[PDB]
Amino acid sequence: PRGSMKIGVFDSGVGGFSVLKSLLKAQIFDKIIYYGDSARVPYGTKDPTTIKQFGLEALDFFKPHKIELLIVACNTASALALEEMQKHSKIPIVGVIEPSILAIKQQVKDKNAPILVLGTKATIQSNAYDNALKQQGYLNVSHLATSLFVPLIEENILEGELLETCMRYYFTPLEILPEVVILGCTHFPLIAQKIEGYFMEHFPPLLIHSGDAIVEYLQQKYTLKKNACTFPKVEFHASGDVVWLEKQAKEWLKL
Amino acid sequence: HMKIGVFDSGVGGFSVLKSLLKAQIFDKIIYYGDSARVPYGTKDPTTIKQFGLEALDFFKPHKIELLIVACNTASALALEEMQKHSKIPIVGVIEPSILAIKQQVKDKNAPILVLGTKATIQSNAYDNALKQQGYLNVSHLATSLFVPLIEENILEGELLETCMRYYFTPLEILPEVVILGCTHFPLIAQKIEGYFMEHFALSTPPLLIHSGDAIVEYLQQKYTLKKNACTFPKVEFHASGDVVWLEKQAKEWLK
Ligand SMILES: Cc1nc(-c2ccncc2)sc1CN
Ligand SMILES: Cc1nc(-c2ccncc2)sc1CN
Ligand SMILES: N[C@H](CCC(=O)O)C(=O)O
Ligand SMILES: N[C@H](CCC(=O)O)C(=O)O
Ligand SMILES: [Cl-]
Repeated sequence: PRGSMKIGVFDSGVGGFSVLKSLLKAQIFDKIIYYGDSARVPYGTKDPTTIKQFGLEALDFFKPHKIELLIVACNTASALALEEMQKHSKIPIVGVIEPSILAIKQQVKDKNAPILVLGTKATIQSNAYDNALKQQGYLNVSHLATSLFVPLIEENILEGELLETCMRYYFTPLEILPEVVILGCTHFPLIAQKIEGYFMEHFPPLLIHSGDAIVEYLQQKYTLKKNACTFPKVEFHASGDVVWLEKQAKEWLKL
Repeated sequence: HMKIGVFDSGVGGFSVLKSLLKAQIFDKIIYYGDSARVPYGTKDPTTIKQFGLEALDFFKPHKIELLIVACNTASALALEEMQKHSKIPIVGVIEPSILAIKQQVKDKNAPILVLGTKATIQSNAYDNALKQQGYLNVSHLATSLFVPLIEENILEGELLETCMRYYFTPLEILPEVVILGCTHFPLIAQKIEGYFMEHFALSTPPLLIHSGDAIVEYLQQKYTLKKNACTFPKVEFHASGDVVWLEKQAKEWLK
């Protein structure tokens, strides 16, 4: 319904490239300013106060770039900092949590369906996803903090016994067999097939992808046509070495 | 001299602090973990160098007479720059470990394996220091994933064993000495000894070089401090993240 060209994308590091990939594939925006807090990544192992402050400082970064909409690609910042970012900023901020709730409403008509939330420690300890799902009447929601997937994925460990063992470590205690599996972390789309293949091979579920969900939400909220910019302009900024972050983008975006 | 600072990226430095407290050589210790920004090991030298200079600003109001850089990554990359901007002595954990090796490894051809973060290994600080002393049979191995595994309190079981098998299977030189060039690795020291004993059938394990024990000897000799003097040293904990969170980990790491 609303109007809204130049976009910002905030993430703790290179994980947000999974959201940038969705944005770029949808071809909805012509200019995107990506900022990864790669000097301080990860956020998910840290405390709400630290993370909330990180989100507010991300706003200070974007202020000189005259963006019209800020996407918080980071599920951790979305879960912990979004409300504070919203109150301190004059521009719209859309996180990757709320859009996934809407996507589930649209894709999961069984309100009793087992749902499994995967995320960082901070995301899962916030109960952000559980609360929002309960508010929408879902009654059978489990959560699981798969902290070590982040560093594993960042070391390009996308297969093998070390990934399979880490999944065993985290998934084995699960009680309910999920019918929905929320990838509530920027990183986890890069192992989505393995996560689907684990729950199927040790007992596929509807995998909710945060990037795809935020894209669909933005089309509805702002009436944005796909294929409206064939080559969007993406600028990369980082608190750490920007060349390191741009080189990672080359890998994450061709994946 | 009397009141010292201890700097680490986070809670790993408790391995060095544990050594310092057991030796009972200092009366007052100001520990500072940059837990908002940990880890350093996956980041770039420029970022890490700046982290080291900012740590110096933290200790300025505390009026310390000595700063221990417990972090091997900051020691490898930031120590020299830190010292140039500092009016007090700064001691890292790399150079003292070379001295412990000079003292314990008379065979300069003994195979030595240095373990540390990617940034530490990439700096080659250990290899360069060891070469400078006549040690020719030297290998370096970045074991990045040990850090997040240890912080998740995974000090045993199959996930850790698979991770050691991931990093060690490629080793060409069966080491006689393993340098624990990372604050976290002492917590799996016995596991590292156990691995080599199993997968290479030895009776005695490699010599393990503990960074904290190395710096303790160095400091007692350098400042001629009396071991077992202060029976209950004073330790103040500060963090860039939630200091209660850092103090809770300290309880576990110091046990
Ligand atoms: C698909 C893709 N798109 C990229 C891009 C787009 C816009 N601006 C910068 C980079 S890279 C890439 C493959 N690695
Ligand atoms: C468990 C433990 N905790 C120590 C401590 C804590 C805080 N301040 C000073 C010393 S020592 C120790 C065992 N040796
Ligand atoms: N971006 C974070 C994952 C990496 C981190 O811990 O910062 C998230 O989506 O939860
Ligand atoms: N303290 C670091 C390990 C953790 C980090 O990477 O920050 C070291 O000694 O190498
Ligand atoms: Cl650099």
